[PDB]
Amino acid sequence: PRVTVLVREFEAFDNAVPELVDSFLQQDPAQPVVVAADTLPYPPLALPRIPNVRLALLQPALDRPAAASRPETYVATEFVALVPDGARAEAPGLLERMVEALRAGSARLVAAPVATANPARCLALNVSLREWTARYGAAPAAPRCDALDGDAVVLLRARDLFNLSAPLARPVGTSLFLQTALRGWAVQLLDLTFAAARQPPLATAHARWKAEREGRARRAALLRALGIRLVSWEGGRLEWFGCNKETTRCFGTVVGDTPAYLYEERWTPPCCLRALRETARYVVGVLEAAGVRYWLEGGSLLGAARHGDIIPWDYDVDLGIYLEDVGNCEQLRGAEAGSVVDERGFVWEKAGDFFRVQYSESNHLHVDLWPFYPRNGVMTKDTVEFPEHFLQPLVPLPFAGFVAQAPNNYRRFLELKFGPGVIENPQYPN
Amino acid sequence: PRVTVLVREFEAFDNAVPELVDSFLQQDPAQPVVVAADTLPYPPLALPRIPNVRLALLQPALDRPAAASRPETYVATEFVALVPDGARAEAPGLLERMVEALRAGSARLVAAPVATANPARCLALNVSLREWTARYGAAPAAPRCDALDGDAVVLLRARDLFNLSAPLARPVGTSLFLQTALRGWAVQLLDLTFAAARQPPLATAHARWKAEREGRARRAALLRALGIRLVSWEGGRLEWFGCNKETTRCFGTVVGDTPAYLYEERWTPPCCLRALRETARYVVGVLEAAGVRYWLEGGSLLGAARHGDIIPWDYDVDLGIYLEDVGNCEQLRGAEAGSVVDERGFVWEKAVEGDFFRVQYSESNHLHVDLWPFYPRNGVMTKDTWVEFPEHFLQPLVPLPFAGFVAQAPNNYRRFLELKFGPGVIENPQYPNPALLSLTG
Amino acid sequence: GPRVTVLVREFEAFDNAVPELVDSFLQQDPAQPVVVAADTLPYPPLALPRIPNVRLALLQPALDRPAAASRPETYVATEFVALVPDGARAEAPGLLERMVEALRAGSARLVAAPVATANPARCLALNVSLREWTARYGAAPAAPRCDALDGDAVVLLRARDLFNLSAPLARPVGTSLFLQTALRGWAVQLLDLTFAAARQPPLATAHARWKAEREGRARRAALLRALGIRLVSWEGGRLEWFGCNKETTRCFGTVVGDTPAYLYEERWTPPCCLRALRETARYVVGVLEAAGVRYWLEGGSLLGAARHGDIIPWDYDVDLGIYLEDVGNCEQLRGAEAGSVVDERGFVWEKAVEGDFFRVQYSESNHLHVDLWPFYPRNGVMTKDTWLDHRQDVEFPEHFLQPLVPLPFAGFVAQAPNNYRRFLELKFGPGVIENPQYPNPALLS
Amino acid sequence: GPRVTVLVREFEAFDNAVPELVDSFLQQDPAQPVVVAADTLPYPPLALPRIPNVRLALLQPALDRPAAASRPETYVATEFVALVPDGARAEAPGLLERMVEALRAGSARLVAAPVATANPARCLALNVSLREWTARYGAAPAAPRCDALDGDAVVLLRARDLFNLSAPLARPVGTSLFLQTALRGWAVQLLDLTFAAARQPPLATAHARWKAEREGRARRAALLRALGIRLVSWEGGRLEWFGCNKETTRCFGTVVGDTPAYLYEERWTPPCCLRALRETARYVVGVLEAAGVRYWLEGGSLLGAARHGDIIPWDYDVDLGIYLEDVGNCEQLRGAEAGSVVDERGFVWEKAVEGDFFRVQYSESNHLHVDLWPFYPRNGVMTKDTWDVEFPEHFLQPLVPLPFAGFVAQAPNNYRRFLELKFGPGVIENPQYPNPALLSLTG
Ligand SMILES: *[C@@H]1O[C@H](CO)[C@@H](O)[C@H](O)[C@H]1NC(C)=O
Ligand SMILES: *[C@@H]1O[C@H](CO)[C@@H](O)[C@H](O)[C@H]1NC(C)=O
Ligand SMILES: *[C@@H]1O[C@H](CO)[C@@H](O)[C@H](O)[C@H]1NC(C)=O
Ligand SMILES: *[C@@H]1O[C@H](CO)[C@@H](O)[C@H](O)[C@H]1NC(C)=O
Ligand SMILES: *[C@@H]1O[C@H](CO)[C@@H](O)[C@H](O)[C@H]1NC(C)=O
Ligand SMILES: *[C@@H]1O[C@H](CO)[C@@H](O)[C@H](O)[C@H]1NC(C)=O
Ligand SMILES: [Mg+2]
Ligand SMILES: [Mg+2]
Ligand SMILES: [Mg+2]
Ligand SMILES: [Mg+2]
Ligand SMILES: [Mg+2]
Ligand SMILES: [Mg+2]
Ligand SMILES: [Zn+2]
Ligand SMILES: [Zn+2]
Ligand SMILES: [Zn+2]
Ligand SMILES: [Zn+2]
Repeated sequence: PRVTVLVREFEAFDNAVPELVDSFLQQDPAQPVVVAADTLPYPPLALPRIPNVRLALLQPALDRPAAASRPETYVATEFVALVPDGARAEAPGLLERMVEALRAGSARLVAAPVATANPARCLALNVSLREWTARYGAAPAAPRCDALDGDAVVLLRARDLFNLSAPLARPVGTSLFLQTALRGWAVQLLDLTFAAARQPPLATAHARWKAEREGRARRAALLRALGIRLVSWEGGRLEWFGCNKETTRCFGTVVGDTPAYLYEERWTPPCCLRALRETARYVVGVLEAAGVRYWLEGGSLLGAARHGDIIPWDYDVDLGIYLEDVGNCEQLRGAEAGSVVDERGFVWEKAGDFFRVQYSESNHLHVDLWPFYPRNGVMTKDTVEFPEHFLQPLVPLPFAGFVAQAPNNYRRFLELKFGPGVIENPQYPN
Repeated sequence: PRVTVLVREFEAFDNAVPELVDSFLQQDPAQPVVVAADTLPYPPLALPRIPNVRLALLQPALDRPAAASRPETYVATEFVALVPDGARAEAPGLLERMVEALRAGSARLVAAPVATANPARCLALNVSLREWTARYGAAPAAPRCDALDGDAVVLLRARDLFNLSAPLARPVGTSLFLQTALRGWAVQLLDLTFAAARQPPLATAHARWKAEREGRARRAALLRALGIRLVSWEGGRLEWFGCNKETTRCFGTVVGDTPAYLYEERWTPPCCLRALRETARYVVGVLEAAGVRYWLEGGSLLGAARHGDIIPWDYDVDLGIYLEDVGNCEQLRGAEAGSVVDERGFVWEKAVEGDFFRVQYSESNHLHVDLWPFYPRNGVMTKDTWVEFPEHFLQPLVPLPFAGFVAQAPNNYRRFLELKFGPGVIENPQYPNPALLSLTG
Repeated sequence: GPRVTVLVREFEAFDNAVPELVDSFLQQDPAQPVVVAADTLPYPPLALPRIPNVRLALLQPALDRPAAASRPETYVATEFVALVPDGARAEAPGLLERMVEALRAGSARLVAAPVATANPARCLALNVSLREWTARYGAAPAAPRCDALDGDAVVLLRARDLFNLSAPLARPVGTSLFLQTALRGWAVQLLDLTFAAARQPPLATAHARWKAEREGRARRAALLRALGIRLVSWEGGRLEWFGCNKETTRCFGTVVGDTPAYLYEERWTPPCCLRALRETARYVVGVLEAAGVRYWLEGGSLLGAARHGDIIPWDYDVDLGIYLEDVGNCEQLRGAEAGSVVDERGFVWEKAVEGDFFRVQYSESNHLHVDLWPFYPRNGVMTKDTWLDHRQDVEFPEHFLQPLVPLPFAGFVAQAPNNYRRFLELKFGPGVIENPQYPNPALLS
Repeated sequence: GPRVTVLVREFEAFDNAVPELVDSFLQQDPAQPVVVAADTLPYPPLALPRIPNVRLALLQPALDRPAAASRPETYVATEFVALVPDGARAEAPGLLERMVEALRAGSARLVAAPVATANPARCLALNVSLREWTARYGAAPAAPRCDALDGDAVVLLRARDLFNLSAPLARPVGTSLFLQTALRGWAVQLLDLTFAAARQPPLATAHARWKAEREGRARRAALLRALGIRLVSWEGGRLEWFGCNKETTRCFGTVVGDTPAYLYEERWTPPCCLRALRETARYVVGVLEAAGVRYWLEGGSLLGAARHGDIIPWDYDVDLGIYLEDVGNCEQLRGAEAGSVVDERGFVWEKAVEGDFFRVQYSESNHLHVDLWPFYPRNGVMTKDTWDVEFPEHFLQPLVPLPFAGFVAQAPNNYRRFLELKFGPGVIENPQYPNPALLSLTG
């Protein structure tokens, strides 16, 4: 029952890694221990310079072979125990007990909380790469759970850990369970408890603030690298890691009306959909304030009728307007002369049948406004047409978080523009 | 089929990779081709959907195994030919011709220029990790080279390429030869030319500007990641990638009188030495203009007498001054009352601890020159906080080159240094010892 | 499931196939843990792959290394370890796994697979007797279950078992390992699995093999001497000696307190010392008989003869009584009164300094000796003028020498007093024949 | 409970006072832990008290013992160990307790108390240089704080410190312990405490001392060779050598791949090898000057002369250039063209296998060598028709004196230039000592 202790989560400026290692060596002087780091930690860890204690540096180096940064190269045992900074080994044979529980149980990961101020708690975790979203909540089948929040020693087989794509990506507490829950693996939170370091790290408030700031930065870089734009929680809390008003939109310029995310087998990033909803809400409010007649058109109306929201793989919003009302709103009249950035940061342009309103100068998620005019009972443009009675009157229809205006009998409207059964038969990307 | 074509250097928004792949498949439909990218290139490359053509996405992903991001997974031949975008296979049998050249010669790499506007040139290259420097120059033994500049097809054994730490780090033209030259590997530039693409990529000024801005940023991030702080060409045209007046110094706060770079088995970063030289030159200029008697002290005098410069693993500069001259310098007068940032950004501070003066390069970069005031008492210069020495060593002072300018030293500075440090200290440098530092701490 | 560390100990720095050995295992598993152990840093350089799963363990002391750096167990983190000799290669995949599976399913603590060299391993029996400084090898009665192996094999066992041995990696391992495992009652199961030989084997020339076998023979002799194995025997009767001879010093040096140093080490007289004592006793008896000197077995030599016709197994000399008036009959004896004498066969004869007796040493360098004690009859009682402070040195009736009787001793027939049971009990006490004890029980019994 | 274990390692089996030593400590505290350590069972018997707190530790492999039995840590259950030499005696009670209090309150990893023998312990300075294979001793400038002790002392330190060393009990302990502790930067504090001498001291006769010193000198010589200490010096002088010489082979033997064995050991050239190189260079230069052969420092020899007036400390040979027209002046050189020549002082002169140069070896057995490279002017440029880059002739018109290896040698004029033509700009100012990590990557 040989188990390698692997230490990955610690701060170079303030840690208790020397105590952690010394505590395990007191139980077994030949205990295999691997401390992993991206760069050489300074101030020096001053680990014992003995063969069974090794420092694994995970970044590329001009003077090292490929194997030097591959962590499975440092681990020869069957099992590996991820130990966070702040833990120490007090009683003996706790790793042995964790191995017995693993072999006895049915979960590929077992875990023992560390008696810190934040001991690990069970969590449910639901990962959707298609929607760039990870959803956390309370674990129904605790102590069997999908993920952990807080400090714990996690033990699993080395073949399972090191076949993951990013086994030691920081923060491990986020990166590991995103990967294991995606594979359908479970973590069993055992009744065992590891003691806290007798001289804990981050004792001052300034040190904790510094470490929390670095940790938030690593977590944001981790999720952006792995394609999680949104972390949502049971209870409603949202964590965003995508585009915003001051950034580019996530996918950039589209070619052949097929954005980049479709080729990646994903749908629209949720940050982009959120920006489209807020631009739709804003533009609708401006048009209504100015007394401009608008209705939902195209895929926006289709999504409204289907689920009251933007079709989750679409990337813009379409609205029809009465051409004779264009002069009622200041932004459209200005858009005739040139680009208009109003006081809320939205960009109105004509560019030349329709109008386009972009979320901001940097974020080019947009709503298109298509003017129509009644020639003799039929609404028509100049660069397909439909009868005007579909607009007399307009009906309230929920869309993107607010009540929009839609053509009356819009299911019939949508089936003239798209064909029979379009609401019930979404054209899923493949 | 013994060679796998590997394409790493291209841009997603403007490339000729489809023509490249097609040109090799026209010569052999079974030719193994691998296009490597960090993320899925957009717009779609639309490569042929055949077994011998594979798109390798090297970034880790939540739904992929570890092997998916390791490039050797995608190659099953003995050799790899790194082909840059803009090349095209025209004459058949060029890859087999490069293989026979490789086996018959003594170079680990062989290369063939691509007939673009920037065809590959033979270069010399020495990599010094201790000095954080990559020194380029004209190749003395061309067409045997240490590195190439320009477009070339580079062929080498897959075993050699994928044994490197960063085999496909971008730009390849930079990272590959930094790694192979450090290992003492040569590349032989053959008398073989690959044709250019018939529709070349980046054919407009705007497209090239986008590509060069992105390639410049990738090169800067690569050299910082790999610890190359200075790149030179024939000892000149310096390119810096380290600290400066507006940043922190490279190694930050020193613990246990041992800076971080010693634990990394290197010497002082050259950007840090450059800033130390500039600060010593500036402080000396100020002290001389104000009429302050100074002399090189400690390891600065030792370095000056040894080779006329800072000891390349030291991280500060020491000067002795006459205490009765302190009042002549505005900055030193101001330093007694508090921290002073002078008109050129240097920070002058009075050490309340050891009673010396410290001049820092800038408010953010704490590379410093220390000033040690001495006063005579019965012919011996002495201090009040802590070795004292006879004053006759200062009567008179002598000129001594140091750090690119002529500094002042005690007369008989060899005897002076020997009394301070011991006999033979000038001829026996205390070279850094990683093995010993690993044992002592 | 099973993690196994390959450990390489048996190779020569001047000529080896260790690079091919390690690379062959790395081709089956790139992360395969491999430990090469050496006493000093091999030059020319081994040039192993400088990857973290391949490590070199130097078993020398060094001023800049902790104690753990030379203890090989700190390099092995796996449950199992496989000793692999130079000249072997990993060809078939998963052989270490099959060896682990056979270990767990069997009852032996060691399992082994031969290597397809010109000398593949063979099953051997072995009992070790430290007290008699002897290791006895024979044919395996219950093959494929053995006490030892002869030849090249991969040997797999638990790290906890290997590194709790006193000298796990002492060279040659093929000798050292099984001396330690057989003494502990452990068995090695010889499996029907075969490792391939290296494609470019080491020691390809006759001259390279010649300097390798001489270096190995030097290491084996040093090993057995360090571990106290004086004699190795094989079925068929072949003997290898590693102790005394005519041309060296005796094994144990000067004796204080009647108790030689090996008895405190809980061992008996080394078998080489006993052999020399028998040869010297046989020779001296022939000289005295040819010279017409009446002699009889005395002291511990007579007691050992009466018990089992041989030297007492912990005794260290041989004692004979002779008639004083016969001394002039022997040329060596007459010369000994004038000084030290080295005779026709290299034996050294001297008149001692202590107490009026003669001593015959095996050689000038080897001081195993026969002591000749001259007696003369006063009036029916044998006596002498100077006495040693032993309870065994007394007068005795001359009728015990009239006549002398034959008695086997040390491989030949010797002359003994008649009624030697009563003779021995008079000088040693009742029941001495039936109650063996060490020379002086007050210090060691 | 006791906190110190007395450990005895330095004694002779044939003549010791270890029984008196043990008894004296047991008289102060009958439970006092005592360990006597030895490579083999001491004979004659020590006859130590048969009590659980007195144990004989045998540091030898044995067929019938576990690995723990030969590890001294196994025998010590206390925090501290007191290494006590033979000839010491415990009289004043509680001396071990004072040493513990002294160690805890001070800043030295070791503390020590002299034994009142004829050779009390003295405070010494000690610099250990593994790269130079040298142990340099001297007077201790900051006594009572020392790097090493010479003489008899009880030395106390933590068990975990002592047994963490590679060779904690290697003999002589007086040498091996401080070589290990001084290299680590540990200090020993010589306390103002004195242990008494044994009432019946060991080795009381001149003959017994002579045998003990002979065995101890043999142990020291084997210890220093095993640990890679080739040179011991006192105050820079009184040299004591433990390496190669005129009668032996050179330390590193045959060089493969132009990378001598000491580089892989992460050390520089052994000082015995450097000493023989300086002697051979001085001899050869003396021969060539007396015979009228014009020579000059070449290659790395000239570089070492210009940098610090000596051989570069990681080089292993010496290179000189000569005028080919002058080779007939020297008898040794003229005989070297016919074959190998062993001159009157044991030096071996040979003409190169291939390469057309001369080689002078220190002796028939020691192959440390000086190479002579003959050039000849071809219209103002020096050239050898065999290939040492060709250079113009005016650098030898004239030659200049340059200190090298303890004597004055000839160098090309403007040798700073000369070196930069052959090695590159700034070569004198930029020495790069061996990089073992780069060697581990390069091969
Ligand atoms: C043992 O010595 C090594 C130095 O070689 C050091 O790293 C380690 O911490 C030491 N251990 C103890 C317990 O002193
Ligand atoms: C994950 O999916 C299940 C259905 O498979 C759903 O019931 C559950 O609520 C999801 N988890 C979270 C945290 O939303
Ligand atoms: C992945 O799993 C396989 C099978 O369990 C194993 O052979 C391989 O070593 C693993 N990869 C690692 C540990 O990197
Ligand atoms: C990879 O490079 C290392 C040098 O760090 C070398 O030791 C090793 O042999 C190389 N492996 C291969 C397969 O070339
Ligand atoms: C000796 O065996 C024990 C178990 O019996 C084990 O815990 C220990 O690690 C072993 N020692 C060595 C040096 O392998
Ligand atoms: C030891 O080294 C120091 C500093 O290098 C030096 O001052 C001292 O003289 C040296 N002592 C000896 C005995 O060599
Ligand atoms: Mg702390
Ligand atoms: Mg659109
Ligand atoms: Mg300083
Ligand atoms: Mg007898
Ligand atoms: Mg006797
Ligand atoms: Mg040479
Ligand atoms: Zn977005
Ligand atoms: Zn810098
Ligand atoms: Zn013997
Ligand atoms: Zn030498």
